Amino acid sequence: TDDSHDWTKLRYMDNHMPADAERARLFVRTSAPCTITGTMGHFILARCPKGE
Amino acid sequence: NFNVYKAIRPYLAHCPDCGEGHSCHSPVALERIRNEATDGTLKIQVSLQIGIK
Repeated sequence: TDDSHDWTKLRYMDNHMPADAERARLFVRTSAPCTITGTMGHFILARCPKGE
Repeated sequence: NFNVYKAIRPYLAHCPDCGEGHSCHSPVALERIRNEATDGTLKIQVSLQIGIK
């Protein structure tokens, strides 16, 4: 939230003010859990298995 | 019995895929997967040594 680059944290909108959260609990899934190779800003890189 | 494991230790070995589509030497190296049992049980050989510290 304080505009500091911390690779272990992420911020999100809660009501009207941004709030921090733990990056280690960010997950992506397609039909099985995927692997998040890289993250930055709004964008995520994931190597997901086949799914719909 | 685990007395046979007193003289031996785990090791590192090559791995075709370390979870990201790249090759890195891993403490878990998949040596040989044998599925000879007819009920689907797998016996897996890995570089670790489980049950002994």
